[PDB]
Amino acid sequence: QFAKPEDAVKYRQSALTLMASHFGRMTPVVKGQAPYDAAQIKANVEVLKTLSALPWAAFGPGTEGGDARPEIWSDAASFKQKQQAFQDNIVKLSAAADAGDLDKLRAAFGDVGASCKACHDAYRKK
Amino acid sequence: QFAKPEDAVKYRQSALTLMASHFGRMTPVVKGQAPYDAAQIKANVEVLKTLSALPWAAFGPGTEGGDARPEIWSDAASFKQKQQAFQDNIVKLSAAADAGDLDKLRAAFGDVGASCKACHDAYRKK
Ligand code: HEC
Ligand code: HEC
Repeated sequence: QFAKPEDAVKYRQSALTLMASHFGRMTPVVKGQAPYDAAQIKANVEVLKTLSALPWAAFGPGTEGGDARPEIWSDAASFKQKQQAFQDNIVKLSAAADAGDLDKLRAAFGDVGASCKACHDAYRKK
Repeated sequence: QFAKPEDAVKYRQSALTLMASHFGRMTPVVKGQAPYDAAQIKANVEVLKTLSALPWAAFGPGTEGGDARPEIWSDAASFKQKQQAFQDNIVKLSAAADAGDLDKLRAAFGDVGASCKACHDAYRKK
């Protein structure tokens, strides 16, 4: 859906910005600094689930640019590992949010965050 | 969820970028220049439905900035008109896509696009 590589870059940066906001806005809740409303978090994690499937299709071959490392493309199966592990941790976060279980939520949130960091460290330019 | 007004600006710009890509990527399909796969479009419109609910919460009071006109805030009921009319046209687009009806899709797509343009003309800075 992208006329030029720059359009893919702009899309994935926006998608990642929006994932990051829907993830990070739960940090006060996980920490107990903001109240836990199970319905609120269930709805937010449903939004995060949708968003977390979006960036990856905008790293199609030849879309080097932005802060993406070239190894995303040359190591395609490994980059796919990291994205798929991140989404299966999103599945676990959805299960926790759907269950309305704050302890399960905290644990799953931490797993997701670790998976963000793992891909970051390997595939985002310094 | 925004520490500073700039964060709300960045969020809504990203959300609008992503809406725009999920809307605009169907233009070749509507025009018949690309094939119509009903399941493909149903799934894409489900993504667009989620995205089209997101920008509005990031124009919270005092978030003047970006290309947003101040009248968004001073005319809150009217800006809410435009966003709500845009979403009820998204509901009609979802119905068309769920029905797998290319004629219904084309008509609903045109209605959505008109609603994008209406808010643009009133509330985006030139
Ligand atoms: C690889 C499988 C990734 C996972 C999982 C996550 N991110 Fe990431 N992110 C990744 C790349 C390769 C890039 C660079 C994209 C580019 O072309 O520039 C990024 C970028 C971000 C950004 C900045 C986006 C921007 O506006 O430029 C943010 C804020 C970000 N990523 C956050 C983030 C979070 C919070 C994640 C888990 C919820 C996460 N990312 C996962 C690669 C990957
Ligand atoms: C008001 C109810 C709007 C509707 C409906 C749509 N858009 Fe819009 N859009 C609106 C504003 C006020 C702004 C400026 C936001 C800011 O603070 O800068 C925008 C911006 C865009 C952008 C640019 C985003 C960016 O990266 O800076 C695009 C590409 C865009 N809008 C497209 C668009 C489309 C395709 C719409 C219908 C599917 C649509 N917008 C609706 C206000 C409103």
